[PDB]
Amino acid sequence: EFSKKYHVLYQSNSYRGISTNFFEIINDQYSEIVNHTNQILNQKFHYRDVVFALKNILLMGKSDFMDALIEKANDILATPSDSLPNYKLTRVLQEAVQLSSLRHLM
Amino acid sequence: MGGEIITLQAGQCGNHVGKFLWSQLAKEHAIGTDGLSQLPDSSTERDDDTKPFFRENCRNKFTPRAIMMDSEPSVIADVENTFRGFFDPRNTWVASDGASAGNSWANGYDIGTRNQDDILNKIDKEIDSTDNFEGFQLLHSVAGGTGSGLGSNLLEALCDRYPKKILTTYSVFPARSSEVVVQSYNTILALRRLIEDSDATVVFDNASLLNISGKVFRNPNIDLQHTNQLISTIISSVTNSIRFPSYMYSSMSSIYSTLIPSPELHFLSPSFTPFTSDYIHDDIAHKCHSSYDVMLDLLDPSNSLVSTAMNNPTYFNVYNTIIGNVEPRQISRAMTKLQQRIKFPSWSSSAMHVNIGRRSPYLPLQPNENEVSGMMLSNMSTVVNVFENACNTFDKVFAKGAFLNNYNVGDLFQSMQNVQDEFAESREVVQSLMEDYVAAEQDSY
Repeated sequence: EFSKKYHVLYQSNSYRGISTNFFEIINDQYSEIVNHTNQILNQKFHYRDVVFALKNILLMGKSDFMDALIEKANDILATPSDSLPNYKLTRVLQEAVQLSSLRHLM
Repeated sequence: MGGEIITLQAGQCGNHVGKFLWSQLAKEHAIGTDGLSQLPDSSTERDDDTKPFFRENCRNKFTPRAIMMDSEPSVIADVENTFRGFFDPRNTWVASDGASAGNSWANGYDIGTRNQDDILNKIDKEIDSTDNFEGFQLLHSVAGGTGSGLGSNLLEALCDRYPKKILTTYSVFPARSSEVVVQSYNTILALRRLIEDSDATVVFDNASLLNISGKVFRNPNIDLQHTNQLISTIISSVTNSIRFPSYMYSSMSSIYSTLIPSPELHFLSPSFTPFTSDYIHDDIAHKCHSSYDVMLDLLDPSNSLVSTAMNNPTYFNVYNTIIGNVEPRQISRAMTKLQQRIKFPSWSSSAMHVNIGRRSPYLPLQPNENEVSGMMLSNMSTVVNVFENACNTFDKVFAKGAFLNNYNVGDLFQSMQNVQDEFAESREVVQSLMEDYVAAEQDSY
């Protein structure tokens, strides 16, 4: 970024208002920055993993878990809702994650 | 998790086919010949290594959840090998109280009764490690002494003891002809128990199976050991949806529940295309998605003859198509619409569609390829013919009066084999009934 500051300052130093060159320096920084940002999202904060996961949870392509959530829950849902069901359902939710065999290894 | 399965291996064949099965699961799931994990990341929950066929020790040496019953030879071969440690010597029961099955069902059934408790202890131990039990798979041959008698005995007991679980058997049938007549005795006594006490039975017809071995593998030194490699590739493919639940439209339990029309019809036939090498040159045969799609419809490679490969004039009760390897999905749908419309299977007066297909990919722990394969598992009403044959053989044998002495001690069979007479009437009522279901009378109001 600091080099980049120096670079803008460099076109300004002998300035003639040459936008194509100023853009070029900027375009190189953009490409590098998006590619480094992909490493930062994907690798660091599992983005590629998160989209796949979203597809599993929101479009409910995670059938093992769902079968389990329903088996545990069924009894409780059949009974009209109250404040305490919410805790059991969350506990059942936690149990469902275990049941679906999803776990940390890397 | 995923609903656990216990495999019972009975007779030579089950134990042999079982050893091969284990090598194949062990490779596929990137684990050792002692189940020891692969040290760098080879599995970060990309797959779920199947707790239904495995149990985990806390050395994390995976062990198969299997009970072996036979005598010494098959178990010994595993124990010699480095395959031990993906074995359990406690699951292993070797007859020393068998004293010759003799090729007699009764003899087998009866030895099984005698050692019911020690046997039941192996099973109960295996049941007790279970989380929630999906069900059982029985691997065996019929027309055996062992393969027949002891498996039938176990099945009837399991039926009574646990009545809320699934019993599947993978059964080797002999042929739709006979050169050995007392085949028919072994097969009819066993058959009663297999019809009622199994909820599914997968028929592998040995004549048909032989054709594949002789034609495809093309080795003149061929035997059953060699053939068993073809049964293990077939058995492993059927299990793909359990071992990989990460396919979110293939999950085994629900699939099992739907396909079954009722256990009245439940003799299933497989077919498969193409073939993977195991005793012959590599599969280098690649062909198109369209080619792949055409090949599944042909039963020209007959791996079973239950009379669905002779002719199809009655109707198919259900058909399930197993696809392995990802390949363009859009194409897979356009071909699929043509298949449901074309109506390859024969049909009854109320069933005109009931054919399903599931698609799954290959694991990359295997060497990557862009060849596609698939298996067909189907239920057809044509099976009745095998019963008809069985009845012909049964009348023949009973007419000689071969070996009635062993039967007479037994209360059941005092006036000679009563059980076989009882079965003969029972099987005729079922065979007539299956025919009515092809016709209009199935819905009548």
